[PDB]
Amino acid sequence: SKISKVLVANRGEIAVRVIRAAKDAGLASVAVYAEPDADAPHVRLADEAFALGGQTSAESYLVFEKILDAAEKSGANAIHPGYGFLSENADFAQAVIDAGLIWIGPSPQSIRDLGDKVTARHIAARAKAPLVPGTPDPVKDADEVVAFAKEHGVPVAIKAAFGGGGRGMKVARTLEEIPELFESATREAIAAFGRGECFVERYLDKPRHVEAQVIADQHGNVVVAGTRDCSLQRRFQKLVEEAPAPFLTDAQRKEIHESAKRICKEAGYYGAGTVEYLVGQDGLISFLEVNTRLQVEHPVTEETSGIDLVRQQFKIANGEPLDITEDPTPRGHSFEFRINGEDAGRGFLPAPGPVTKFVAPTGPGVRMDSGVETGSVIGGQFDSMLAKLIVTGATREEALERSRRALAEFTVEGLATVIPFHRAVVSDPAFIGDGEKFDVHTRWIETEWNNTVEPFTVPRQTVVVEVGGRRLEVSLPGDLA
Amino acid sequence: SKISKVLVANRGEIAVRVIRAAKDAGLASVAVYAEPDADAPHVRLADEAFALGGQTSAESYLVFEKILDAAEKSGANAIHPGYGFLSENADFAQAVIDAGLIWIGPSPQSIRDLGDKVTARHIAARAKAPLVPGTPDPVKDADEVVAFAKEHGVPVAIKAAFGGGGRGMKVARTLEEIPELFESATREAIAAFGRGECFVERYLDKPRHVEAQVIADQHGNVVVAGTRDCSLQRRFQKLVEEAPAPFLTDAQRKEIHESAKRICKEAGYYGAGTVEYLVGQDGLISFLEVNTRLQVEHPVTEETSGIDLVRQQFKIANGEPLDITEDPTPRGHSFEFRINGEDAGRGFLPAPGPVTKFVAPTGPGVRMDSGVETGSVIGGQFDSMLAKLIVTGATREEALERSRRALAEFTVEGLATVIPFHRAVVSDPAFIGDGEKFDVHTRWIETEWNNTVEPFTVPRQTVVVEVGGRRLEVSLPGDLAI
Repeated sequence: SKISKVLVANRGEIAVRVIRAAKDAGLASVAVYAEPDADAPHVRLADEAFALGGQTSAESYLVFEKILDAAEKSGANAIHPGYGFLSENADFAQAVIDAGLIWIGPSPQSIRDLGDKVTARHIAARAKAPLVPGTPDPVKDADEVVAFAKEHGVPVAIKAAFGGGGRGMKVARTLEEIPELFESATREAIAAFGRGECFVERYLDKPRHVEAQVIADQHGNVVVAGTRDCSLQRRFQKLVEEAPAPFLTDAQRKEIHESAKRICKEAGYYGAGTVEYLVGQDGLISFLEVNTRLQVEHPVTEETSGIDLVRQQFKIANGEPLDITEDPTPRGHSFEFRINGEDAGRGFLPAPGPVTKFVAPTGPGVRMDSGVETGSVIGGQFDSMLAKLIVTGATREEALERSRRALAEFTVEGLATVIPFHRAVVSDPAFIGDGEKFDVHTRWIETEWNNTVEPFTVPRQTVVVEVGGRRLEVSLPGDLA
Repeated sequence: SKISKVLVANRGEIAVRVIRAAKDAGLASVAVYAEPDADAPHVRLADEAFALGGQTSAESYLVFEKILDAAEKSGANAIHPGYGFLSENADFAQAVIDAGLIWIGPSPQSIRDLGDKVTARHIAARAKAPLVPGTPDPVKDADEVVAFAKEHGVPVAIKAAFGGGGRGMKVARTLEEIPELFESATREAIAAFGRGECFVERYLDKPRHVEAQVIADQHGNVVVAGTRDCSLQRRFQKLVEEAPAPFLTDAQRKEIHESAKRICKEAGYYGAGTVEYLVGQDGLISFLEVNTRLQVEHPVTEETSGIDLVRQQFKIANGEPLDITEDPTPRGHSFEFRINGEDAGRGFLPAPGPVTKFVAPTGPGVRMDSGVETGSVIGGQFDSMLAKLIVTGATREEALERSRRALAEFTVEGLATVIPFHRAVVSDPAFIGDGEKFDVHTRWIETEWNNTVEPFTVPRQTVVVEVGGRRLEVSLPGDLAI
């Protein structure tokens, strides 16, 4: 009738964040591990861990019953998807009801609508959220795209409605691209998402990205923890983010903080998930995405507002009311740099290998949350992420000064990492903001920066045992002799 | 005056702190190092650093001519003294000022007028702060303690007249006893410092030690950046710290603020500072002692109020004021703990050594200072202290909930740590709280509490075994038959 043991269905950098929040909450806290990670810190930090096995995502985390058996064998009443693998799967979200489990996530039906960026964008307009207005109709055929390309004008997005991870994000810049990019995005969408939907809207010339985090309770209250900027991206992947809102007006800020509640309440929502927007080069704003999950870059919420979002989710699972109610007025500034195994000398190409040391700085203003530990080995079969570096001060440039010390101390040994680029954007003239304006935007990375970096130069065995008529599997090092 | 290259004339904890704070400001920073601590992170991080050729603090950091030769050979222009070696013998500051370097702090006279602990009461009374009764002169002879205790009734504490990193202390219960413990403390006193004086101010049954974290300005601004409570004490020494004072109303907190503003203005104080207080279980408050070079617990007092607590001195040297001009309100709650190499389960018998394992705290609500890294070795005559853990939440209990994981991930090996004891007090029903009160006080843990720690000081084989898909760690003798 209450939460007492909880399964954190995820690895690494979110895994230790959630398992730590469960340890602080005093819950029985359980992890799940793929075979290559059998020595990883994220598989060691939990109280209990269960094997998914296999070496690839299709063999491992994309497989459901391994979690449901870990649920039965632990007795865990509740599963938290974490992010990415399981947080919006409508069949798993009812399989948990067949299994008789609590669901830590969005409403099982609303998953069908919140994922459709057409009718969800109708909902955003209905909620009066900021938008570039685009077309109300999915593309009936390409000549409706050519009509929009004539009347509303190029550049026209041909972006997939169920796209993510940088997939299907494509834009046609000239009329010659429109047909072939619509075609190849359709041929992409039917492969990547099982569905053809994409929609037409004005592509913004030089936007930034901005987000907030939203929290509610089943009793019906809703509060918002903070607004933050995510502008550094490559191949549409996120590289660096900054918080609190550096440059928006109080009108736009207040709209973000109230519309977060509105787009909860009008959906009947009571969960969490980062809300995402872009800022135009002139200070226009457009809505973009209800990221209906924890992004790993949430943790500046503890330094600004104290809220444990996972513990508020536990309070919601208990049906407890919200406590943190009055404005946690934000102070200082913070950046998060994502630490990845990638060679900045050769276009940030990822590389496998061991890490001999992973230097997190010390002192005031610096925090680090990681899923990788000193002596790890890295490979591209899972996410390339290693850790999150969160660094903060009394002002944006003071946080960059503590960064200029901290990241020049921050070092990784044995493998390639992005720290050189983070140092560069910490130092070169374009990114320096005056306190109420800066010039940088998306696609700044593609051509507006200049790169100078030099590149980085036995099995297990199974023994079966029978116990009174049970078959039991036991796994052993192929090493005792 | 306007800084251009800073030398920090001290070892350990404060050198890493100053070098990082200076590199945050973008200021060139210089270190001097002894033979057994030349590998510390501060000497590594300093832009230039120079050898003393000594082994104990006496052959290494305590020599002025060697420090000034290093300051020449480095080209330093501004001096930071750090803490814990030369911080009270102000004739070192006389040597610095005679050498013409900039001083990153309050002037020599502002030190001398408060260097004897006798005069702390004098200027607290000039400020008309709340204060404990006591004589203005020190103990002149063994009849004074008896004459005072005759009617300012027993028991009586006996304190050293001089403060800092090492001073004598005793307590005597009735008139017949006091001279023996006075003369034994006097023999240690005359071994510690060049003046023979002791100081008396009765006794308290429930003394909490409390302080104001204070900043003051040559432009006459004051910012009381926070308040703290030290109620866990052992052998009359401090152990653990917090960012607010708990369980006190505004009518109590005002006394901690408003006595410090008056003394700072009449002493002409400038920059960051501190004022100590003694406080009771019953919520009495009185002034104790000013602190001008602080016990170093900067991060929470910085990060609650949004001020860099060193760079304001660089601004004042350039002649700029403090950025805050009105009293802050403590925002959230935070804890600080210092970990030492002591066999807590044996009575805290010291044991420094190698930090053969030293595993970083990470994640939500935590910060970390360390002077040392895995594979370093402690010099055989330094103090037992190692590193600091910093923790935060909205309130006490949330910061202790966080500490119960954060201090358990802080694996350290090769030398002792107080980690198990900090885990205990992080959990103890007396030191935790729902918010209204706590019972702990300076004599409580030593005269009444139960210390249950297991202290620090054929091979075993270790294997990972998994049953039913459940992971386990297993270890067994490495020398078994069969």
